[PDB]
Amino acid sequence: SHPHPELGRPPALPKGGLRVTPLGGLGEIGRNMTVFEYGGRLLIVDCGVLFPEEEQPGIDLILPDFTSIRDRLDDIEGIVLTHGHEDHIGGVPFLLREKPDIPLIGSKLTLALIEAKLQEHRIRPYTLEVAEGHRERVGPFDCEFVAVNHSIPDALAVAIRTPAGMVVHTGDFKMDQLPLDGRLTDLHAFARLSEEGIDLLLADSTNAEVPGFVPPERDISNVLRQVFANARKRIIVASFASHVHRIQQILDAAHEYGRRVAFVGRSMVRNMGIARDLGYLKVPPGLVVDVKTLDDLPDSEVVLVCTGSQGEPMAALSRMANRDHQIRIVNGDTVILASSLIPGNENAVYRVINGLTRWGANVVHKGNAKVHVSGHASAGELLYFYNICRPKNLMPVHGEWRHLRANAELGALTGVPHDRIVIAEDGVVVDLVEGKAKITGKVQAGYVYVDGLS
RNA sequence: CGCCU
Ligand SMILES: [Zn+2]
Ligand SMILES: [Zn+2]
Repeated sequence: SHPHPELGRPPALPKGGLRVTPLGGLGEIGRNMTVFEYGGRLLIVDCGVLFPEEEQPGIDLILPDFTSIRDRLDDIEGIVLTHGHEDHIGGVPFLLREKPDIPLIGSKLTLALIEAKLQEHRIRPYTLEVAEGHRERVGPFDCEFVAVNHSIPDALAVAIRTPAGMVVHTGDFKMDQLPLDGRLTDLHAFARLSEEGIDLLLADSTNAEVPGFVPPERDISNVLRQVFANARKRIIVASFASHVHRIQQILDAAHEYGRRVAFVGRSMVRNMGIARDLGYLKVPPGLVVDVKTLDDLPDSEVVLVCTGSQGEPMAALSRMANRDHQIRIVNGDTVILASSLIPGNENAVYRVINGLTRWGANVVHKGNAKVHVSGHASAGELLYFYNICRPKNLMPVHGEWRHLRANAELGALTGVPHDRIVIAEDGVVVDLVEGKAKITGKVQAGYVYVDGLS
């Protein structure tokens, strides 16, 4: 039930067929990249990086292998960016380095983030900003964009129409029914699409092993308020620099309890800068201040929103825990790790927590408080979703093998036929011919290591 | 289940 060990190169793509090829995100979560082919032309959905398990000198980032598209960069009609996370957009500078006039298609915030990253590489891309509801033709690919709710604002699924049929790519999504910005995952859109006919659905598998439903983000507010209410000294909150809604809730609590907020960390400052700038983050006047002024403030009036929720040794939280930061942890400080614990980072995270605890901090985290909810649909949501989309072929994407198999089983339960559910690996080539999806070959899709110069 | 600088 896996791809055949020796799959040759794929045959010619039949006239009228579509060819889908995950170059990343399958078997190992990250460096997500999917290549769509129709009539010799290529559409790329996401191009991200993957963060290495260790691996110290000479290995900063891991990219998708561009081998199967490098000899045909001229065929690429565009790169669609479903949302602004690094394992979806982090690879773009290394792809554009090889052909800089490939157009980036994406939401406003998505584009602003990727443009910020590209600036550091001296690259200015051609872009096409889209919003939910926009429909646009990109070479042979007719792209309609659909709102999805998630850990970052402004994320899109995309429905791609060709004469091979309609392919829906969900990007990353969950289904919060009470999102901070009122922006729901557009089930109306999906239902309409489903009545037109969804021939191949590529769906987020990240949380498919998890039963039930993701608690709504707004529940976190309660916990934050409890923590804030009982915190007699400074509060330090760590989160991913892109989690705008999370941070929104931290400012909300800060305001409620008469505290001032300062952002610490390059990424955090940059991103909250962009989010605030474009209206995604709503900040009441007088709340946010420079970190330098925090010295002048009483402890009980101070909230630091900083960086390094995954124990990244160069980030704020870690250096604080290692007594190597301008900010010095003291007995009585409250630290909240308002984040996930990505598998593999347990050593680093726990080391940070132990350091913090050692210096006298009370540390709130997902292990002792409900201060984080997943960004991805659980088994419950996925069932809701499959019952609305009713895909005719299903490809689980974005997960380790256990995740994909889970997602596959859910699809099965909703009535997707087993022979129409295809589990792929990086480099496995799926052809949508005559409305059926079949594994037809595989291409080179190993790992590629980069130091910023590759 | 996405870094960080
Ligand atoms: Zn994401
Ligand atoms: Zn992702």
